[PDB]
Amino acid sequence: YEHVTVIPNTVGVPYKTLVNRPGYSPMVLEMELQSVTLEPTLSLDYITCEYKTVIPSPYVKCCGTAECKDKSLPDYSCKVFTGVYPFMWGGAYCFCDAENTQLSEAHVEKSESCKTEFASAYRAHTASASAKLRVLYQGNNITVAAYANGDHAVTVKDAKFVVGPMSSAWTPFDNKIVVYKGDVYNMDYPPFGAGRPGQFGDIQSRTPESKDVYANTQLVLQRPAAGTVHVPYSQAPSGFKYWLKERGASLQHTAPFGCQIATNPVRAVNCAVGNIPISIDIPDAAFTRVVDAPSVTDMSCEVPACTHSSDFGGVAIIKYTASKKGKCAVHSMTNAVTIREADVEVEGNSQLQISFSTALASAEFRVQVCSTQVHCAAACHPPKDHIVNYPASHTTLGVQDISTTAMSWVQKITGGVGLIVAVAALILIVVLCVSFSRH
Amino acid sequence: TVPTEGLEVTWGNNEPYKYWPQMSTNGTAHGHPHEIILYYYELYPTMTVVIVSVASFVLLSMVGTAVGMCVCARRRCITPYELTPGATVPFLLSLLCCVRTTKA
Ligand SMILES: *[C@@H]1O[C@H](CO)[C@@H](O)[C@H](O)[C@H]1NC(C)=O
Repeated sequence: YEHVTVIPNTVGVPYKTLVNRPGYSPMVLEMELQSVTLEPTLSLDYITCEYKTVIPSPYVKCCGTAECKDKSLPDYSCKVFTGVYPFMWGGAYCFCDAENTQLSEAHVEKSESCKTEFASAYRAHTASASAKLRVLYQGNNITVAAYANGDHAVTVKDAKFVVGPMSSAWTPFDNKIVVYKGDVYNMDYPPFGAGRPGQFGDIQSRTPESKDVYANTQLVLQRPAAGTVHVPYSQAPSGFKYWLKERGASLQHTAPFGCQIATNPVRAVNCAVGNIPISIDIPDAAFTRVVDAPSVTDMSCEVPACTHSSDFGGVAIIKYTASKKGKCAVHSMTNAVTIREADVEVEGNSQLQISFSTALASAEFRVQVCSTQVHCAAACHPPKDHIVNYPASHTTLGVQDISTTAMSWVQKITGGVGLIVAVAALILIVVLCVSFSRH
Repeated sequence: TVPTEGLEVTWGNNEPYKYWPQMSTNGTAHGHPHEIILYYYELYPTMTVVIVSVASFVLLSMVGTAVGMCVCARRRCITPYELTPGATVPFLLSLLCCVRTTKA
């Protein structure tokens, strides 16, 4: 047998789905979402890290002049100066008072630290869904894992489960993302080869190991301090290290629906959006012919007390009489109320208790068991607490709601005098019809 | 202030705490004194209560057209009179009292 259902995309909220098959006892299964993982694409746009500035020993000269020869290196720069008269510990370096010259040059390269610490920019666009389910089958909890895209089919305990596809294509991610060691950020990185100094992307590297790099750091030299031998540099401050200082809030806090985000691999998990379709092919072995199930008769219901709450605040006692000892499923056919229990053993002329959750001020509903219906009417009361920690979406109430006793009040209010006014209009128009024929 | 859909707070490096609303108050209650306005305010505030406002104005509208029919019946009943030359209703205005029953 094949059964298809749909459930809200929520985690930790048990769901009852009643599959019925003529000629056999109908059975209701409990399905729970352990977690749902969304794996986005991974197109590594590039990486970046802190840079090291290499400035070899400056070239000094006397009574002669140096010269700049271009170097095919990133952001390589050079300069010359004249008239410098450096002094060392033992005295002047050389005699030429002003005929001397100084040549300096520098460049910037990647740091070995990049091999361990860095920030990587990807252009992830799409994603795939995988999920974990817990199912109450034959009186035991069973775990299943499958891709929640409507394609993956999984066989367990002789039954075939298919999940997905996700109703909503929404994702918390973005086309372009930047990832640190364990943090993710939605942020539009500058295009490769156009890094703006002092900002993210100031140095661009294709890979942590690729020797080729790109840089933009305005490396300008300056005239050295008089009387000293040294190289000054106007090295641009590293925007990469700085961006780590102003990273801002991570996406695990800014993600709508709070989809928890992990790494290695990067996934977004546990966000409630849309719903999921599930198709279950269940072999008939689990199915039991109706004759096998014990009968039921003399059904009475009572509610000693009930309390509409996020928990199972409602308790109902039912008196039942059955043919023989045996298991029997229990369900509520009204979505406004949910029942924690799935089935129960029935011996005969006995009673039982059931714990349920509702949201109506007055709970008036039918309950199905052993292919029989029993009414239940009660007046719940508001609990004391206004907010709770654990989640509970079972007790969902639409705009339609039970006015309870006040229902009668509005039923009494609905009475109007339109009938009498129409009667008066008819009477006047007829007594006029003596003179009013067809106008 | 919690929203109807829940709110989560992260404190330091400790695991975040989740709070989502439950029903508001016990102040509302069903009984001989209506006390339902509190029901429909505490639960679904501003909803199912402005609905009562629209119900109010529409019921005012039906009663308004009812008094309209009253005046229409008044004019319709006096019109066949329209000060007839006979000027007599011993069995209608003396009994039905439709309009200006002071006279006849
Ligand atoms: C299934 O999970 C529930 C959750 O609390 C647990 O109480 C029960 O013992 C588990 N096993 C069953 C229902 O067979």
